[PDB]
Amino acid sequence: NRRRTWTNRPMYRKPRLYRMYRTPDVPKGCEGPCKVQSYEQRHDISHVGKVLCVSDVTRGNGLTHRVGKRFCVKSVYVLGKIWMDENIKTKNHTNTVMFYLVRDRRPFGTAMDFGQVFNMYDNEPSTATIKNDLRDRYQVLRKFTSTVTGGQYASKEQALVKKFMKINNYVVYNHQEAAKYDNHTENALLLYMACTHASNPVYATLKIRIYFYDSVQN
Amino acid sequence: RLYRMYRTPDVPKGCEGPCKVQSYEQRHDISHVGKVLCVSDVTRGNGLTHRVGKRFCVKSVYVLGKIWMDENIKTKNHTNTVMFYLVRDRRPFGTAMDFGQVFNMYDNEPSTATIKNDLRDRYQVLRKFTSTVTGGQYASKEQALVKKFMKINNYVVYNHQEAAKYDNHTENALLLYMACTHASNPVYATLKIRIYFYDSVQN
Amino acid sequence: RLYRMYRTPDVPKGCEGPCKVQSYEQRHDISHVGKVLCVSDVTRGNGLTHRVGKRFCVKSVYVLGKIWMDENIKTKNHTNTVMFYLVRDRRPFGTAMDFGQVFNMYDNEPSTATIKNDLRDRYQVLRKFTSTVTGGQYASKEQALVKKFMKINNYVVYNHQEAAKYDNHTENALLLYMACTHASNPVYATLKIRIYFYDSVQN
Amino acid sequence: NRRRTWTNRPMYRKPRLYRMYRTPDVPKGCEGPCKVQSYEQRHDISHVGKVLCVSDVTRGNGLTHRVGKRFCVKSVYVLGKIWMDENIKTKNHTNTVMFYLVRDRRPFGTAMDFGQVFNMYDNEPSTATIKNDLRDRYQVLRKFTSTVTGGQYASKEQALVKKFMKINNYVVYNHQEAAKYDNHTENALLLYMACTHASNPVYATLKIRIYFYDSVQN
DNA sequence: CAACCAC
DNA sequence: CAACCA
DNA sequence: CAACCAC
DNA sequence: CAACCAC
DNA sequence: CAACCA
DNA sequence: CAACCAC
Repeated sequence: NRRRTWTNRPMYRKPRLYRMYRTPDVPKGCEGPCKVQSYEQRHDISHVGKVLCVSDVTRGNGLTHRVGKRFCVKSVYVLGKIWMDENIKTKNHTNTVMFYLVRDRRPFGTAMDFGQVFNMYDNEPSTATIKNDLRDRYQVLRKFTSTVTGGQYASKEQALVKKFMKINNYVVYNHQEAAKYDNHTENALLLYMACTHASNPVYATLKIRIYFYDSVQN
Repeated sequence: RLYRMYRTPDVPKGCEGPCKVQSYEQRHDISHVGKVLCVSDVTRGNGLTHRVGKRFCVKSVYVLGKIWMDENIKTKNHTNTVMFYLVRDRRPFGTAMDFGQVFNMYDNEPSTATIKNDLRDRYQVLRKFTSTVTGGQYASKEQALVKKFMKINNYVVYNHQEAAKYDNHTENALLLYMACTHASNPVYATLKIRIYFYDSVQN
Repeated sequence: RLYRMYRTPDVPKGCEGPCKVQSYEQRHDISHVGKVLCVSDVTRGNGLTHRVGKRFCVKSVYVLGKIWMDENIKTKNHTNTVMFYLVRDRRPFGTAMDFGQVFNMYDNEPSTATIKNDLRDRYQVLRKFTSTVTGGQYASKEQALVKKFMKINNYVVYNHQEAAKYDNHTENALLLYMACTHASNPVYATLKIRIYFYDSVQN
Repeated sequence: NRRRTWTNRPMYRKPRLYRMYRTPDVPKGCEGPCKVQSYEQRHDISHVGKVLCVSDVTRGNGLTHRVGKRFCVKSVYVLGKIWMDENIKTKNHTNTVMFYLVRDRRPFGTAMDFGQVFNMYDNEPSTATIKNDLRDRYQVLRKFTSTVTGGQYASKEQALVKKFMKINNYVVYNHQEAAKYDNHTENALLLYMACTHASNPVYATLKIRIYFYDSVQN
């Protein structure tokens, strides 16, 4: 019944039920089924830092597709593992991976890059807050850490990241669809990752999942 | 006269009789690819720890035991976590599908595991829980205790046929899925998986 | 008067109109795990090489091209065969399932591949055909030609929706599954997969 | 419809339809759906030779289960690959794998073993026929070969075996079910494999599939 | 509380 | 509770 | 929630 | 025959 | 045709 | 079919 109605739907549009009615699940303005979108990747983290846009969703009929240019992201579910490489783990040290889920109210360009948005002493991600000028544009919705420790004879090779986070965030795109950061006219959810230890890196195998609904507004 | 049978508290709705247990005591050899076992496997019969009809409600699962490392593996310095998933298959068939072909994930990594985008209507994850164990030459955390009681009102329907097999389940079959986070070396899991069920008043 | 339309020979039953072609020209990078592509992917529209309704009959598939080895791989002495399977998925959904999770086989070996015991009702193998290529330092068989016409009366039903996507197919979707027999090194396959179809008289 | 009737069948017995009626597919005497049974294995072949029983099927309600002690094997489908190991393939030589699908009308014991049934000069599998005395007991239903050639600079590492073969063969078991060669009261289908080259071995990754129907007779 | 068993 | 699916 | 910024 | 196009 | 399934 | 043996 769940699956049938979506396949047997009228050509270009959602099933009638969705159009009609509203679950308590869906936020204000927006309608339709809770569409998912996933970013599965092994991110190689550094001291300088890494970025990715997690609102990157293309436009289309089906599921995992925005319909219009506007849509509301209701929640983000980051899950996976951060870990040390087999040659690095021998060396005795510790590193926390700093995750910052930020929003930029006025986005453009390809990517902002870490340390060109976060102000910090000696390029240190633990002392990181938004820059004086960009403070208006960028806001940190969530931040969360994850520790990993190397050692010759005894090591903590890996750490499991599992973090659900609800953030009712409305985003607006261009007319053209590419599922790219460049296309976002309104705010776009960015995940910024940074390794606390200066020299050696850490890996982060992550599924970043994002849950969203299509906007009726405008 | 005929009074209605006052079903006692702490039995599920549409179910009666004594609470019947069913145990699956085993040493599971856990891997990165992932192990499976069906925990709704219970035979039909007049004996105790058998179902009577085709319908019954599991009220609660009790997983208890130990995860541990072998004597040659424990010397090697690493960490690894066993990822328990108790999942419900709503509309099952055939052999129980392997951890790899139910859960989708990056590089066969169980920490990134969620139910496949295609067959998400079919399977649901009821409970998940981790358990970490650390190797080390001079200082190891050889073992880790598992003690996990979980109340789930799961009504399984069976095939007409009598057998304690997965093929028989018509709907809501219970699978326990296990997987080790570290790729190379394995882990043992000595586990008693106990299940507490009541037979349905219907049929 | 109204005479019935004498449908010409060499069009399928319940189908009429001109025979429309559809091509999928590509260099496929073949592996041991196995590659897939849907060959019933055709969009809805008034243009040529589009379907009109949701129903149409593929009458014939024409696979032609070349399997070949890279300049660094061809020096290494081995043999490897590409195993083409043209399979029908009767009742499809979602993303097209990977070669590994449709076909069951010993040690992921495509030569031992048959459709999984569970989902055997769903998938059928219409045609299979091999193509061997041999490496060698001094004397190699670098490449192998593929030329294979196959008449299959396959009636696909689509989703209401217009799109040339696999998700849309309601039934009888056509998948071409490819897999290399040798485990280590890969093979290229420059292929034109052409498909010859007629639109259904119904709807 | 196909799948539903088998799951919704009456408890201990086949669907009514099968009981009633007979397809042209099923052989004489026997009834019911065409039950399959598979033996997927990497067989390590030698000059002395290897054996396996391919009628090994256990007893039970479902598919891939015999019901009674009697059943008819209609066809065998051997498919897979024979191949040379990475260190062996360097050496220049040739070997054919000789497959013999034989039937022993009066089987017992664990396995007969190759060269204790086949008579041959200098233990050579190419000169192999059934022994003078056992000739009555054993019959070769099919034989088929497959060549593989080693070489330092140019080799034929592997060869694809694909062989369907129809052989309406009725077999009878003990009362007890173990899916073992020992249990066969009547004839059992045995596959005998042998490498033609004396010294080095060859591997054989094979799915041996067998198609059978349950007997109404006796 | 521990885990279908009791107080 | 797990993570849009019941 | 994170930290004077915004929803 | 080659592969929706023709003789 | 592929291999018990349409 | 394989090779005096059997179905």
